[PDB]
Amino acid sequence: FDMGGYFIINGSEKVLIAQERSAGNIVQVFKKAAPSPISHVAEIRSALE
Amino acid sequence: QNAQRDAVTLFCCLLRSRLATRRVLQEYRLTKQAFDWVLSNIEAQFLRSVVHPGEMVGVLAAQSIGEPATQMTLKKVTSGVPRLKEILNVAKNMKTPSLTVY
Amino acid sequence: EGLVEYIDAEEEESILIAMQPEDLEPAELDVDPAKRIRVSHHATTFTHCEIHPSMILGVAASIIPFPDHNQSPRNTYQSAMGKQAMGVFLTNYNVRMDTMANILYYPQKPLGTTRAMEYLKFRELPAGQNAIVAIACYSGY
Amino acid sequence: RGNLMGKRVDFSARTVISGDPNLELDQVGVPKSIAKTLTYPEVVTPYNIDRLTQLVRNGPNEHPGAKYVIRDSGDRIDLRYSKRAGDIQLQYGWKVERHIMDNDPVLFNRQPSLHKMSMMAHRVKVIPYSTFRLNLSVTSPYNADFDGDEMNLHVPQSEETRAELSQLCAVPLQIVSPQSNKPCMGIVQDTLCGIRKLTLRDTFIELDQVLNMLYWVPDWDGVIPTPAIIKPKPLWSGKQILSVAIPNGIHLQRFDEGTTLLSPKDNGMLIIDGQIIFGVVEKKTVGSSNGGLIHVVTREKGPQVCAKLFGNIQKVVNFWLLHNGFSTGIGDTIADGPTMREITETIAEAKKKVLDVTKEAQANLLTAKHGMTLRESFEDNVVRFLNEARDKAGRLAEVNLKDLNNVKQMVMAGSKGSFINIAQMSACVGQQSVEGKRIAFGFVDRTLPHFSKDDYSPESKGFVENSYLRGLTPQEFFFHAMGGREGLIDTAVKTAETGYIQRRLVKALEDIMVHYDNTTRNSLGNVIQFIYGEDGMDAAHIEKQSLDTIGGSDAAFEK
Amino acid sequence: YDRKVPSPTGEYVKEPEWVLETDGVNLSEVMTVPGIDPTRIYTNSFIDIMEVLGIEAGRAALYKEVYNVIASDGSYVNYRHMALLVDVMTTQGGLTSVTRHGFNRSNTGALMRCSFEETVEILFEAGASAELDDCRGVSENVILGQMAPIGTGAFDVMID
Amino acid sequence: SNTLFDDIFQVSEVDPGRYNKVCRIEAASTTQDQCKLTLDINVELFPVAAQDSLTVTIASSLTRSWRPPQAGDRSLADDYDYVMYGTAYKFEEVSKDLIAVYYSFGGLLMRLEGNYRNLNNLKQENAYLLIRR
Amino acid sequence: SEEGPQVKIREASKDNVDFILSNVDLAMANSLRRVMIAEIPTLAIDSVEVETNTTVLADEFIAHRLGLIPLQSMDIEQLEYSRDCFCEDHCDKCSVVLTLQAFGESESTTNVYSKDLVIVSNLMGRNIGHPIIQDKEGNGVLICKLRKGQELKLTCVAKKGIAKEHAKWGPAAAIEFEYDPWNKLKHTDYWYEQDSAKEWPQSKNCEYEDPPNEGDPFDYKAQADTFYMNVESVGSIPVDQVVVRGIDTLQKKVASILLALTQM
Amino acid sequence: LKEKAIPKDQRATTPYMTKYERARILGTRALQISMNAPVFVDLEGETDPLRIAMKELAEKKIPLVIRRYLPDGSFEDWSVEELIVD
Amino acid sequence: ASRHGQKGTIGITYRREDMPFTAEGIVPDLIINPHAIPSRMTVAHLIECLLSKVAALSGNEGDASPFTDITVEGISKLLREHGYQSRGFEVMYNGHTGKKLMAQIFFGPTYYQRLRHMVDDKIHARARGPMQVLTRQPVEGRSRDGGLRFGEMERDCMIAHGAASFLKERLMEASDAFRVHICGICGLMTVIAKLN
Amino acid sequence: MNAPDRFELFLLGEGESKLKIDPDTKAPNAVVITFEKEDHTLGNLIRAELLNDRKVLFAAYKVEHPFFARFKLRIQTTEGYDPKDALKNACNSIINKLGALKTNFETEWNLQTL
Amino acid sequence: MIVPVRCFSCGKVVGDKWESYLNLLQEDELDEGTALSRLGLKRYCCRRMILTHVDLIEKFLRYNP
Amino acid sequence: TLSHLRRTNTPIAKPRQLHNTHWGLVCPAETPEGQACGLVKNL
RNA sequence: AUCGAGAGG
Ligand SMILES: [Mg+2]
Ligand SMILES: [Zn+2]
Ligand SMILES: [Zn+2]
Ligand SMILES: [Zn+2]
Repeated sequence: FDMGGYFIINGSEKVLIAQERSAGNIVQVFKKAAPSPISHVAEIRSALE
Repeated sequence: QNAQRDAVTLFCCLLRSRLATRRVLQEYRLTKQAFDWVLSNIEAQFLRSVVHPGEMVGVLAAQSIGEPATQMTLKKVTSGVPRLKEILNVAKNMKTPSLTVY
Repeated sequence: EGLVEYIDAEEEESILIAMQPEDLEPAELDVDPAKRIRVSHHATTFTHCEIHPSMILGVAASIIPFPDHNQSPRNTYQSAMGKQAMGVFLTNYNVRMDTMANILYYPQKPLGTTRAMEYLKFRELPAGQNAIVAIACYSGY
Repeated sequence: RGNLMGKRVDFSARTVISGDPNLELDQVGVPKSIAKTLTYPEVVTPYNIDRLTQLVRNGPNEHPGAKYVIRDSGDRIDLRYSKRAGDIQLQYGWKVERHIMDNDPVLFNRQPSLHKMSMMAHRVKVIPYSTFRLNLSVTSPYNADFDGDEMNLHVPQSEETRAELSQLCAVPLQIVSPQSNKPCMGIVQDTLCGIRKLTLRDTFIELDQVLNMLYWVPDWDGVIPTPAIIKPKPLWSGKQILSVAIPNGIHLQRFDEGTTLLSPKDNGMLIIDGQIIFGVVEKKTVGSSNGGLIHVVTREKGPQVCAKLFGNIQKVVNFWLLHNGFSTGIGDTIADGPTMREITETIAEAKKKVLDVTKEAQANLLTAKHGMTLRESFEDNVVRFLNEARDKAGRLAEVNLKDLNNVKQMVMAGSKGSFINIAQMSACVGQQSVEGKRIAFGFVDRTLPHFSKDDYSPESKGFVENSYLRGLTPQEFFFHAMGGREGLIDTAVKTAETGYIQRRLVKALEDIMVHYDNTTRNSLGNVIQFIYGEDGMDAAHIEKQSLDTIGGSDAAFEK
Repeated sequence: YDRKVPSPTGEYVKEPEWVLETDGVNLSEVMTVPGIDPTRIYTNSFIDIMEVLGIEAGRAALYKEVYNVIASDGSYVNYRHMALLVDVMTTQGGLTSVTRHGFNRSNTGALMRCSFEETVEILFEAGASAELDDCRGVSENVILGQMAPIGTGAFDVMID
Repeated sequence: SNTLFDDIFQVSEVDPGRYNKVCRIEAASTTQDQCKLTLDINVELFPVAAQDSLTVTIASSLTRSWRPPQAGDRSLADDYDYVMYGTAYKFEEVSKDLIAVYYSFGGLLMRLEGNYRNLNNLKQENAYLLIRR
Repeated sequence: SEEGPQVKIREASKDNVDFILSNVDLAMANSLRRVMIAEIPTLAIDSVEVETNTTVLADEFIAHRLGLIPLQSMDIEQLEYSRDCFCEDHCDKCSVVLTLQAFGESESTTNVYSKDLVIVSNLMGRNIGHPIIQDKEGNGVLICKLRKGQELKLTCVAKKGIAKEHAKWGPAAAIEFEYDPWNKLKHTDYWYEQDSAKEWPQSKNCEYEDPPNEGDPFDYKAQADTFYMNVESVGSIPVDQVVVRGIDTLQKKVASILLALTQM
Repeated sequence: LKEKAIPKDQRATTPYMTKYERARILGTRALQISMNAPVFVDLEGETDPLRIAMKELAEKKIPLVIRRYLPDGSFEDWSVEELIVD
Repeated sequence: ASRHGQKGTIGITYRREDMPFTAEGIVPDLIINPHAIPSRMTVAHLIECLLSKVAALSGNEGDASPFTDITVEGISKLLREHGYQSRGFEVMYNGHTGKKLMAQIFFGPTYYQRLRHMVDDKIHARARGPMQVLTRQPVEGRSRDGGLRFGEMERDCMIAHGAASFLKERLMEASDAFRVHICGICGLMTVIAKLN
Repeated sequence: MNAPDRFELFLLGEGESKLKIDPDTKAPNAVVITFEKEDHTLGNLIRAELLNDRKVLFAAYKVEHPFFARFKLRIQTTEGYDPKDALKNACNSIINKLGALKTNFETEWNLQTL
Repeated sequence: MIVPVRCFSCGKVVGDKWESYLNLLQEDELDEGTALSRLGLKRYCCRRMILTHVDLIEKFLRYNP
Repeated sequence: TLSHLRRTNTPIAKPRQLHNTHWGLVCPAETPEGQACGLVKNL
């Protein structure tokens, strides 16, 4: 019934937790706040596979 | 003696309005025996109700506002804990300033 | 053979999914009043159908019986308590020498089972007993 | 902040709690293992040496015993294993670290420590299992529950320190709280649900149950009360037997709705000279209400008579309920077939009222009212239409519930339940809401990818037509799960915010003490109030009472 | 606002009046405007009321906002507890805050001030300014382990 | 020590209310068309029905522990077939020369209105009810 | 037949008797089912000494299972409580010693039943200590299971006790007990949707009592005197001897109060 | 500053004894009782050092006096014989 | 706990004779309070007692799957086919007196779980014991025979009571009280104290 | 780790008398009897028989805590009737019904053929 | 991990019934509810003792040591 | 053990709320409470 | 001891 998917380090079973992040190489527009000198921002975070 | 007269002033309005002469005799037909007893319970129950010196009340006051706030949860004004955090912080840029004019 | 597709969250913005495959059935009264109220879909430009709507849940909330009749934080509260329940975590518990292990003497498969339990092997490795429960008021304990 | 303003302490204990109906209010059920561990230094005197010498002889491994012995030289004699732990001969001026015993004063604690009424003193009652036991009617100031909570126990080590718990921090002294100027403790749970069933006009008690019910009151005059029925059979009223627990000299007048002195529905309450006259006892009478029976007896008789009053109501009502019984089950969530028809057609005509308004805004026939947009007037008129329809279904459900419906009986007693719990379980759970609005358009112009774009219908924006008895549809599940998550985050976020608020409050006002000239000052001596509360009163023994001179016509004032 | 007001008979009656509620605040120009009652005007922004209408009017406006967030939830607190808090925010010159820049910058000794926030930074300037502590604070005696002048220690005990 | 009231009444309306073994009663004094009563009555014991006409008595005797009847040595005060014990709590002056009595028999209630018991009933704890067929 | 309580037996078997108890008050027939559960004594295992155990179970797991086995105890009155006898730990006047040893010789799975328990101590001619077997295949209760190469060897002491101390010493299973099937004394308030009569089911004992006439009012002073019981036994004590010892232990228990009054 | 006493005729503090000076009076007495001190009341079968002082107080035999302080530093001494209890 | 967020510890253990019972002699393994039902709105717990009851009698499995056409009305028909009352109620008798319970009790099998929190792995008491090295305060944890913490939230609770003399003893005589010699000129603990 | 041994439910120990008898205060012919190592099987059977004695005024029992197997029994009697004789007659009156019940069942079981 | 001796609730033994129940299912080709009725188990407290039981003992025997 | 193997962490404008996109990819109910509620999600 | 992770109300 053991499903696997885990490691063994020094006899202790260990799991890698999935890590959630925002994707790179996407294009998003943000309304800046009311006391901001600029009105808007288009952003991209450029990543490389 | 002025501060003493100021402090009991609301209570005496309750006293005279209920220990009034038509009221004592027609509404609840007291005898002289019962009336003199009521004058002695009231003087005791009041003098027992006086606060005791040494009572730390600011901690009592702070806890007495603190606990009902922990049970607070939810017509478009800042209510509850953000308003309560607005009030206590002397927040200048409060989220819903309003003006009730008459 | 092109009978099933993999859809992520982005591609699912351009599709229309049914629920039961009975929604794809053409229909043109006498109903069970005790049965719940499903609206007729009134939309028919379907591209996909859900496999089963009960597959939106994880492995812990799939243990829960009748979670559609439950206020939804209770399903959350239960889903963290099923990881505290005691049972047979592995059939080789006697061989393994873990730091802590708790095993039920006489585990029982539940009398009320999710249909997703069979893929979770709960009826093969259960973690509770079917206790005879009386909801009663009796001495006040 | 962590080693001076608060630190870890000796003579402390903590374990899981549960409740005991056969415990008094000021008592705490201390386990024997905790009692054998906790000591109190007792100096030997002629009044105590005959008990203490037997205690030392009884040894640390059973109760009651001692653990150490301190001579005038000041060297501890360990009784766990010494040569002379059996032949000791006590000298005056010596200390015996004896066990915590019955009716010792201990401080009982529950965390978080918001109230003064969360760190109250108790009487020790050494009991033989693993849990901490306490009375049922002390949960509310502690905010305790027997779901897995632990509570801390605290032992004093000086004679005036023991006097400090019993004469200030004791449970009966804290029955009326300065916060809210009202009692914090009242009859709860099965005592409350049974005291309504017992006090019905139709509830009559036979002689055999009566005699057991009289002896169950711990203080008792031995006077069998005269039965309220004589000739066909000597029956008793449930009001007649309950009034034995109410001490004589108590008056309680209260009127609700149509409180004729005929009282056709047995509303209100009239208690005269420790005897009840008319009225079903429920939460208003015997709860923690202002002007309640607990508020009376704590003033009229005293604290110790009110603390003893809790058990005598508990021991009688629990016994009557033990032999009567109570339950719930699904059957008290089922309403009538015709009532289900009236609910499922009520929601349908609410589905028509939203469609017709939506088509009205679709054709731009809108009276642009001032201050809000065209969309904002649409959203308010659909949210309000759907909250009206959920309530109209629940009020349609509460009416169909008969007098024997157990959820209704818990609502009537005030033990557990509210209107909305009847409505969501049996009528319609209602309309879900994230961030205050309706269900948002998380997908592009839709809520779920099973709906067409631009669909502002009730079922597309989180309205749950079905009930918990009926069963939510899978879209209705996810919108409900969306709504409940906000409440889980709100519970999780408000808790850390409110703890920082209360700490800033206490750390600002911590030296505020009524001085001996009654002027509220601080550590520096600066005046804050000249009279505390501007009248110089303690907040307990202050009750609301109408000023009769204000209000009313000038004509009726004069007459 | 269906306000209750005395009838000419003397009894109280409900008198519905039209009331304007705004979405912004400037006190000093709105209250000097014809058509309104400038004796009844009310701002939820109590800090503005402090500088238009005196500090004593800010205190009673501060209490009315605190009382409303409790009464919004349905709870009750006695007057003396809120008004105690409301007085301490007010009993100085202006509005003194319950945050680290507010009461903890007062003249309240030193060691009590270091028990709340900016623990080490307060004790630094206290040694540089050569502060002297009265040691009448609760927190100073809690730290020192002495019996603080609380209710039991307010007085002294003496032989006859 | 003796009888304190005697009359015969005819019933008008019997009302169960929310209860299942008690009924509120509404009846007028027969051969005395100016006095009426209102009383709460156990109906599983004495099933008072509509169009009945029944006698009513109030005694003052015939504190101390209620001992059960040992035998016939303990003799009744009643050829009657329904008896309660109660307590006066108020006396309402309806008008000048018109009075009302208020009785609770452990929550079972009674209101009695007329003006010839002015010499009889009093603000005393003691009260008995007696009703004959 | 005799003055007082009267019994008419409806049905009987080796395994259960169905009977009617009549002209008895209520608290008696209650106090009879209470002693029939847990104050008449039996013999069961109360100490297990283990030698080897290569099985997949734990020793306390099988030791708990061993005590739950029904052993014969018809002649238990000749056997004395071990705390009352003067032996050092256990003798033949106060105890019974069983033994159990098995080996997985077969490649097939080898079971262990309660017939494999072998008595060792001197029985001294009383019907005592035989494991109860009502299984129609001769085997007993299935205690353990063995693999090829696994063995388990232990000795068990069986003592005297009551189910008040542990439920293994329980000679009975379930005491069916219903009085007044028609609800004529109004001892309970039925819960209903429309008709309490159509909702709730007619009990089987409704046949043995008269149907009430709706015109006649509530009998206000009748009490309950006629109770319907079905006592089921495990097999350690035969069914007739459950109630008879239940009667007798109730008799024996009152007399201890009576002789304690004499000592006062 | 230099002897900040108060004459007994001019005393505005409460004639009644506060609970906070009762519990210290009852406590300090039960302390010195527990370390073996004489007792000024016929103890009708009572051994508890607190219960002695509670019965010692209803007969007003405790020879102690509360030095009630004022915020300027002045004080008013009140003997337990003067102080009322309720 | 059950499978529906309903937690709860054990208040008391009752033997089977003290326990209430049905007319077939069936005894509850477990007794829970009805007051923990309406505020929590765990209706599926209540439907579990129905479907499991029919499951044990019929010898079938209970299809408690979500999003099915399984109704409380459809379950209850099957229960009345088995001679029990459709809403799960059963007449119960008191175990003490033997008198019938006036209320009929919702009775059935229900899946219940055993959680890792057991009292005997939680009981902790401490008179005197080991101290920490630097702070000279009691150590942390039952597993090291430690002390409970009298936090500032709990000190805040002691000022409201005015228990001034308890609060000193529990801040000093009950942990890390200590004595140092100081000088009258330099007001610091820089004096040297040769004691004997 | 704290549960008392299960034999304490029915084994007297350390000089615990089976019966303790104490006179009732503010009462006449009234006495209370702390029974020991006993439960509802014996207490509800004595009290139900005391009510059948016409010269018995009051009879009631209670368990002050279900942790412990003990109960208290209070009897009030007619004057000139020692309450111990009311208990003694009723204790003896129980056994007559039981002995007749045992004889009646045995007659019926011997008549039964299975 | 194996058949309990008796039902928890009532105390009627059930351990003698396990091997027979499986032959009523397998060999006699019977459904479950009639199998539990053939074994003399008529109370549902008894009846859930055998129906809901998972015989994990057969998986423990597969490990060789 | 199955639940521990399919669990995501979200280290840190409304991240905790059950978003509409989570349908069929993330369990709506199963998530921890209090400290980091909603950030920890189960597949 | 420190630093972590998980967990309970
Ligand atoms: Mg909890
Ligand atoms: Zn022997
Ligand atoms: Zn120096
Ligand atoms: Zn069973």
